[PDB]
Amino acid sequence: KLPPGWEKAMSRSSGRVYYFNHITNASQWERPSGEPARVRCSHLLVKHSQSRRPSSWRQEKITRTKEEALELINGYIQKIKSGEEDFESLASQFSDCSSAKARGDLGAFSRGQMQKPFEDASFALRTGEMSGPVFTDSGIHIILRTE
Ligand SMILES: O[C@@H]1C[C@@H]2[C@@H]3C[C@H](O)[C@H]4[C@@H]3C[C@@H]2[C@H]41
Repeated sequence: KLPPGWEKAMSRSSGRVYYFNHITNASQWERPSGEPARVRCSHLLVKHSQSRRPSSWRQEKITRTKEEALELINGYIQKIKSGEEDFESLASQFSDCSSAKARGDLGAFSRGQMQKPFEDASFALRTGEMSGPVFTDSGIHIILRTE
């Protein structure tokens, strides 16, 4: 009886129930609250050596493994969720996307424009919500739905 995409789960380390969204890879403790023509998102991309284009403004030759990229993503998610860092700050500094220079903002978009896992996560996010790691041919994304 959750907004589709959501399932109940159990913390392995604490035993407390939590909720996990298999479209956004978001996870949270509270029972989730519960589509538009367009959404607006920012993202932080970490590329890896199997990215469609393993290069970025940060690195001419991206050589980190997918596993290493996921660990970087996971670390950014932790710092964002703790408030130690802001999403926009980490995107500006560390996103392997040209959108880093705009704090990760991609602007508004419809279905059919973005890579499908990105599109599905973006449209499943609530306004203001952040994704977990989202995988595309570009790399691994943290997605923030801003509108
Ligand atoms: O090894 C790691 C790297 C990432 C993707 C490749 C695959 O093999 C799985 C999938 C989700 C993680 C894990």
